Amino acid sequence: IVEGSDAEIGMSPWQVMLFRKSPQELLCGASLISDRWVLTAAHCLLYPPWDKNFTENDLLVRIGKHSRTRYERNIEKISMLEKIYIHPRYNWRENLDRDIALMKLKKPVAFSDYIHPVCLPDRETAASLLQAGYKGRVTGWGNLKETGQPSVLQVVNLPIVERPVCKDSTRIRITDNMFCAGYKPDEGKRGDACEGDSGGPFVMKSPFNNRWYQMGIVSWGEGCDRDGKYGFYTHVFRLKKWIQKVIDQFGE
Amino acid sequence: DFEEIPEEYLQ
Amino acid sequence: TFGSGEADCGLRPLFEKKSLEDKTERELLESYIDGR
Ligand SMILES: N=C(N)c1ccc2[nH]c(Cc3nc4ccccc4[nH]3)nc2c1
Ligand code: NA
Ligand SMILES: [Zn+2]
Repeated sequence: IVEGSDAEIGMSPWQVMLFRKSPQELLCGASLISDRWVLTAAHCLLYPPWDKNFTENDLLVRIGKHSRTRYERNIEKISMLEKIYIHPRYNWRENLDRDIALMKLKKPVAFSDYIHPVCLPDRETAASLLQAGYKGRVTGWGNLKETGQPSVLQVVNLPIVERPVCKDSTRIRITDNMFCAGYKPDEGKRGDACEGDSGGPFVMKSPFNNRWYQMGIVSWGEGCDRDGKYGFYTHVFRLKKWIQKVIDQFGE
Repeated sequence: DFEEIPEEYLQ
Repeated sequence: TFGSGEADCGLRPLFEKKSLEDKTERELLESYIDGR
């Protein structure tokens, strides 16, 4: 996260860390939506241009963290994966359209003051909060500058941007399954997700029922916090029926 | 940079 | 897990559940043309 600040303890109890077994490194961020399912970005697991194709056996999920490199004994929980599900139409060949994946944990995790799931938005919440100008929050243990790793989880609140401005900031083809956020060069405020933050949550707090909803997943950007550019996120509501389907077809 | 995590999570 | 979440989803143990706010959530609610 670039130009973000340290989070507070228990601020994002749904933040998850995808951790590689060997070498032992942070791979991406992810979020906890139930006691058995984690949501992340599919390019964190599969990206053939760089020969990336992780399997169950290659990852570990760490829940309840704050510090990036420490094993927070008695606070965090480490789980193993049972199955990984990538959207069948995830497009890694062109624009990372439908960049979403679900992971089923080997065993249910127990909630605590540091572990609690986030809500997935329903048509109406999506309709009232995903408006240009409204701010969301992104968290992660990713890089602090384009080219610089934090010791604690970082947070930054960014405004959602109008689709035409999103489209006119890049040469990549934008689809309806994505949205962008960030400040205009003009607004004199900065911030962005960056390498290492991928897979994590973009959330908004409903002013109607006070709950936090995960509206997007950190997907891509061109550099980190460059002026005239924005970060793109998977549109979770637009891919929610897929989510429901694998969950009730394979578990809960 | 990562601290070691307990062996039982690798198996 | 599904629509609108889980049941107790989105309500943080250390904040909503104790009626405590974090330092920047105001910024968010204020951009939804002000909350409450
Ligand atoms: N500025 C942004 N909002 C931004 C977000 C996410 C991202 N992701 C990448 C490429 C990228 N994705 C990965 C995944 C796993 C290991 C390395 C890696 N590099 N660039 C960006 C940029
Ligand atoms: Na920018
Ligand atoms: Zn990424």
